[PDB]
Amino acid sequence: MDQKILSLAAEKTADKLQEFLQTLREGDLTNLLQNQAVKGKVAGALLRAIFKGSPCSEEAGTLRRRKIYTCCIQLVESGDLQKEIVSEIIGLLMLEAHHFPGPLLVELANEFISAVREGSLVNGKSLELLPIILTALATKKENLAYLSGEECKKQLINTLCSGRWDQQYVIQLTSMFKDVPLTAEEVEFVVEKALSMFSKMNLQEIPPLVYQLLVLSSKGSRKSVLEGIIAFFSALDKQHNEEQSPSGELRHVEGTIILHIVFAIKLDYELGRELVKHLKVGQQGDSNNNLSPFSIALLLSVTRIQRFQDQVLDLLKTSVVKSFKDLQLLQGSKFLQNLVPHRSYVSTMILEVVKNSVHSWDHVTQGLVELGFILMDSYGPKKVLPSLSRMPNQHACKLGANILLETFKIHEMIRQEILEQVLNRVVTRASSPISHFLDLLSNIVMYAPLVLQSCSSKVTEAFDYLSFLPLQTVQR
Amino acid sequence: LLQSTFSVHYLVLKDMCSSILSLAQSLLHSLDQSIISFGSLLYKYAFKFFDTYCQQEVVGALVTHICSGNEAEVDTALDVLLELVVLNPSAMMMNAVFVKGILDYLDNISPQQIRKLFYVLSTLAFSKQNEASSHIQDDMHLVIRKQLSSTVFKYKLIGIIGAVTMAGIMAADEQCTQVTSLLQLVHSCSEQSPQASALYYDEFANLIQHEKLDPKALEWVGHTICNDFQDAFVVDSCVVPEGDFPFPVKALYGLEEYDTQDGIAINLLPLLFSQDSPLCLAPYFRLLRLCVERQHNGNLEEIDGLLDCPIFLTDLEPGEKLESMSAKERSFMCSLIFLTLNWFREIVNAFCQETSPEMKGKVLTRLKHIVELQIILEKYLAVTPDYVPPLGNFDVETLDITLLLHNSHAFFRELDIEVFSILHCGLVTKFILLGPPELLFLLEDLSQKLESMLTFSHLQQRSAQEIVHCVFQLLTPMCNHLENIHNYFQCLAAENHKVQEYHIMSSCYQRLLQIFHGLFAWSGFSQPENQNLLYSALHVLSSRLKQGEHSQPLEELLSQSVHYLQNFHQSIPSFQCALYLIRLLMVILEKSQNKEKIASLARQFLCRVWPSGDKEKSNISNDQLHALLCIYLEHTESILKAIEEIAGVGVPELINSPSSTFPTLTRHTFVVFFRVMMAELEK
Repeated sequence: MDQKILSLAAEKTADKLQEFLQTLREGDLTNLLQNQAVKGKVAGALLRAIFKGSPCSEEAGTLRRRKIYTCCIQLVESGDLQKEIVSEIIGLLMLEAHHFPGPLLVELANEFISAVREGSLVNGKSLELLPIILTALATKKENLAYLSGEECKKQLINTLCSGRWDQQYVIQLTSMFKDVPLTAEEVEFVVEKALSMFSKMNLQEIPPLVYQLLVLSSKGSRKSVLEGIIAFFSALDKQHNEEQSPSGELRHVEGTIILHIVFAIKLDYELGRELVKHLKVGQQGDSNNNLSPFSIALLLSVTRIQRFQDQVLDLLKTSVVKSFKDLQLLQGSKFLQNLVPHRSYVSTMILEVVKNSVHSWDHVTQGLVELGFILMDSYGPKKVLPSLSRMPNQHACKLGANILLETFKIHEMIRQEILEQVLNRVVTRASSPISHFLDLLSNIVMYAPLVLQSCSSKVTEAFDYLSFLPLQTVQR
Repeated sequence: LLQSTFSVHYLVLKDMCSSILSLAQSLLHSLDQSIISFGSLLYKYAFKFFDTYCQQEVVGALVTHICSGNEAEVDTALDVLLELVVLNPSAMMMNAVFVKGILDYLDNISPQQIRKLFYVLSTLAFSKQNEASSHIQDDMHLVIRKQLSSTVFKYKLIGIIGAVTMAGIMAADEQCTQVTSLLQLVHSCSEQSPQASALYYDEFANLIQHEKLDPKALEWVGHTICNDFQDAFVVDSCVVPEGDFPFPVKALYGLEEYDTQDGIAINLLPLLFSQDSPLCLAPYFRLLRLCVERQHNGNLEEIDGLLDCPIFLTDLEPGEKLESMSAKERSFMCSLIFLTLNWFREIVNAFCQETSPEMKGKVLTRLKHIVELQIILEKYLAVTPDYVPPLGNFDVETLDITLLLHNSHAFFRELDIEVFSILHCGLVTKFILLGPPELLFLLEDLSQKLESMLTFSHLQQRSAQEIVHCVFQLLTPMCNHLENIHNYFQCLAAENHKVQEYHIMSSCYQRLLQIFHGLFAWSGFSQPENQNLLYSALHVLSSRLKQGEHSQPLEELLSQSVHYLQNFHQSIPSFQCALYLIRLLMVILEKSQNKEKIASLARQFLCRVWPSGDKEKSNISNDQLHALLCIYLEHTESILKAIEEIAGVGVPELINSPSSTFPTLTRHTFVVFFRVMMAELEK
């Protein structure tokens, strides 16, 4: 039945193939079903023959093309073919999907929406046709009536994103929109829906979704996406804390969301700045409730970006001072205690970061250490060589210390770098008061000295400087 | 330094990777290619000698560099990528994952960069052991699919190039199924677009010649390509084609050794007019030629009808009668001569390697046809200096965009280098008793070739060293004969003293000397490895006076070479050739006492008559004189005494000639002489 179509297709166009095309009027379905049963390349050959034989200047071919479109779209998913013929089918349809008027492509997109909403699209490879159709509608300056093709595209995509997405096919739906030429509002609706979806998904299917969101965010919508991911994970952490009043899953999620946002910010030096501005506490004097165990985990992984290191750390430092100024003022003062609801303080958040940190969070901890030593370096004592200089400095330094001890309990690979950094500030200075450092060191060591017979050399080289040290230093 | 650093002190440095890269990122972001190359070496050895973690950080950083990127940085980074994969693919394979995620970002990248990028990714992909992760293969198929499926040529080209390039890589028969499906889809997509079909054919042709692999998939396609060519353009030879042309359309510029009442003719003007397919004819024939040469091993018994074939053309004649009617027809004529020239250049590309003497004669007849149509075309472009047909070459120029000097190089089909095997044929001097114009064409081409390359797709994929290596064979010991015949011509042209034969041979001499200058002023002779090829060249040029002096000392070869070369200064008919001869002698004598020869020779050129034809004195234009006098006055033994000589001859310009006792010294050229004089006085 095929070889005659090949032979009529071999020589010439729109003379014989059209006239044979008006012989076999019905069942393109059985043809392609037996064809995929035998061999897909024969089906590709037939498809080329029909599409060249049924041009879209004439209108009879268009309905055969429409029916074969519905046929192949359903069979590529429901009919389990071989991968390669599937690919050839879709490549072909994608290619010939240009030559059309508006309303035929409009009804194809309506078929896709109405399928993907309710029709369990068993795989979903057919949705790859969807963007090209809308692409054609963007470029089809043949006027429709229902309007421009782009306005039909607006309506259709709005109806798609407002309509229900299946839980398993938001990745594919989103990955399709990487390519469609979206304006601000379109991509805003896209991300609004995609963010909406998170809650109704397995946790292990959140990391890649976010990934695709951010490579999409690079079009328009960064502030929205990040505020969103912050919001969702903050709520997860709060839920977990109130239920505790799972860690392995929640943690590996937050800890790979952050990796993925970091990667994007390397690839995009502006994502970071909008992140920080959105999250900057020091707007006037005010502590914002954007900041969170996750909000902070993210920053301390970000701090290993060269461009932001300084700026992130300086933000954190100033935020922590502000924290303590606030807390001092509150505690001295009942008038404020009556009014304000007790918000967690940044100190506490960071420490809590450290507990969650325990598992698998090398990228956060390596920022932590730097942070803490910045705290100690900055707010070690100086004024002997009061309220304002003591408590939010003492507590800053001893925050440093608390951090680095807590980490030194559990993160056994940033030992010898706490240790070496401690010693580095021990030995040479002897001019700036260094009381806090030995106190720290004492706690550190007492807690597990057995972990310094794994980092021992670092001690014996400070013994060579023991001759040169002031006396209180050495005994202690 | 860095080499020995990382080769000896690795055991130290391994500890301190982080620092290296916090450096290397800072190095590339700046300019100054030597900086950026240093950063490259950092990344390379960093990945070479350290551990895994470092390797990962390397690749990640490179990804960052590409993606965020600007052009220099990008390119370097891609080169580095290539280095990393060719150095250690096995290690690179497990970090291929981050490499793949680049493809999410293509908005920024240029098609050249894209070519390298897909090369890398595919070359990594079809390692045999990581078909487990054929993932990347599928995603690349996906992105190919999406780009090809676009109206926008900017995307079309990307998809095309990616697909073809991928296909070349996998062909070191499921592979055959993939490549066939791929290329058939590409062919179908490109069928719509003339500037896209051309790119497909051209890029596919060059890519196929370069890879030289998967011949089966090539035996598959050639059976399609021969048929589509011989049905698409080849028509029965009817001297009048169908179509209402305001032009007497014949089967013009036939060789006429074939039967005039024949089958195979090629329809051109009705195709380009019905378009306003024929734009693809040159590259498509190129593709057919390459495929049949790969199949039949250089056997062109099927095609040689095409070297003989007449072309269905209008009368492309010097249309001084068709003057002052500028319209869509003048673009038609300029484009038609453009297309027929591209066609003939592709024919001479095709049949130059073939050694049958009848075919060589046919090629020479095509060469004279070419030069005739070239002079007609540059005249037609002199008629209207704005009718440019924008049809560039595709490696760089087409992505760059999307009069006679533009077309000669960039617009026309670029010839091979084996085409200069044609200049073997001896000169037959029509005045005194391979013609003069068929050699003028090749030399004018070869000049633009070596100037472009040493100081253009097909040439530029070959290194400079191999290019100069093969030009050393196909110029010097074969163009010496033509040089000597030219010496004998111009000796009689000097002895007697019609215009056009002397003017053409003068321009041939000028071009020959410019070729020698470009050849020997190659900056790859500063490197110590390349001096043997120069040593062979000067052995040849010394052997042009006397033979027997084999394995000579260097300064002896210089002395013999310059002793041969100087004595052409009496045969030089114009000034450009003199300037190029003196600078040639400079750059050959720069290897060595020598000051005196150049000084002596420049004075001879300044003392010479130089017959004052108007165009002849226009070739003694002010900047040329300025350059020559700066050469003379700088290279002389004593600058001040030379200035006293010039200020002893520059003052009698007023008294006698209202043209002096030291000619090429008038009041017009006095300005430049004065300026260079005071400039060299300052120096």
